[PDB]
Amino acid sequence: SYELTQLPSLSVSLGQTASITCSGDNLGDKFVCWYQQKPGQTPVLVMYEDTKRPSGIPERFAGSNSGNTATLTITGTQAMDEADYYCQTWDSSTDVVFGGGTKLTVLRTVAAPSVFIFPPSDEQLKSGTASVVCLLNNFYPREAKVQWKVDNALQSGNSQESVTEQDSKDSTYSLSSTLTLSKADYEKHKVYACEVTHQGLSSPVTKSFNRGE
Amino acid sequence: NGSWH
Amino acid sequence: EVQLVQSGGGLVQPGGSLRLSCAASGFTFSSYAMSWVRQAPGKGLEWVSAISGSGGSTYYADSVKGRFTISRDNSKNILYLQMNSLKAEDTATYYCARAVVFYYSKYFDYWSQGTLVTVSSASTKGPSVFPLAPGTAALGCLVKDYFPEPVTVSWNSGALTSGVHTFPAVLQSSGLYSLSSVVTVPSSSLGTQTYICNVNHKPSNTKVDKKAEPK
Repeated sequence: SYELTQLPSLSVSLGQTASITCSGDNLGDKFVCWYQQKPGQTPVLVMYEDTKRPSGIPERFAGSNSGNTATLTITGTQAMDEADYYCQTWDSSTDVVFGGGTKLTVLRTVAAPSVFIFPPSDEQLKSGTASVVCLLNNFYPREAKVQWKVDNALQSGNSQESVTEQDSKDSTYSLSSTLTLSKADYEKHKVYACEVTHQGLSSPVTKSFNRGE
Repeated sequence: NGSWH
Repeated sequence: EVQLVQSGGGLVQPGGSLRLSCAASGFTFSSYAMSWVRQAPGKGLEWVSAISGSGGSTYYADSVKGRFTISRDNSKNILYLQMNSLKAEDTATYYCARAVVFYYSKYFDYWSQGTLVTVSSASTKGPSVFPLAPGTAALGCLVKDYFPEPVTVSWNSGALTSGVHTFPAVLQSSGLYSLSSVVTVPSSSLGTQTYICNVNHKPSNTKVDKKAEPK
């Protein structure tokens, strides 16, 4: 089976040139097209027949296919270009074949998160579970650490988190962490806190609330 | 013209 | 304008059957080969099947050959994908796409919105929606205990988009999903502006609106 090779990730400074590569043995002898897929969105054709731009695609996008590699270059990379890029061609062994995709990350200045804590709602508490949520908003880079403390006791095994993909306007990330407790355990303690460590913070930031205040 | 071939 | 609107999707048990359809407009449907492409959660694009303009020839990836059937109705401008003997490996977002072929050059110039097909023996469950409430303030909704994915979340029926972050769902220890959607607003707008999250869980036909307000 014929295979197309793409690096899974590529990082580019804002306003700089991204060169997304797609390699294959007979690549220069085949016609390659490119798709841009933003997170949770439908793929969009951005380049076809190696070098042709569909109408509406910015001139900053350029294609080439020479030798063993097809390349999609993007000049003056913008936050709006953050996406996964897939190359695609045809071969007798597989019919339509796609590369594995390359996630384009835009490098920007460090931005500290804005931290918010949310108590569980009374509607949820009645059902026997408490979800406590910590939001880390609009930070950069992606690496961040969230620690939950209940009456100053570090928690483990009862939290899950997820992170958005890079923002299409400011290139930051956001993170939501949920601490799950039984209503009985929630009612046994007073101080609920989430402690955040990030490069943009000179010291960890703690946001907290007292149950019943 | 419509063929996939 | 070219339009491709997909129907079908959701939960199906292993060994089960599900039919997707794709309604087309804004072009001479019979002049184009059409295709199905899929993407497993967090994975890459994979071509599934194609059908020539006339419907005379059909093609399938090795992974689905013998289990799927692609067909089209050129009078009604509809493409169909009948999927049988479904496996957990078929769980994916499926897209229908218009293909331009010159066999050397094959590409997809227009794509439908995707539909998520989840192959699982677990029960469908609708979500409960809980408010998230406490310069800048954050508010939100916690969309909890639903299955399968996905849910769609909007704020104020789509009128509020700036500063919104709808997170990827997490799969909980219960085997149910939970997701949060937040928005940052001026703290002083909390007394006079209404902030409502609109949640749609199409697999269970459940729609929920929830006001996010301080206690």
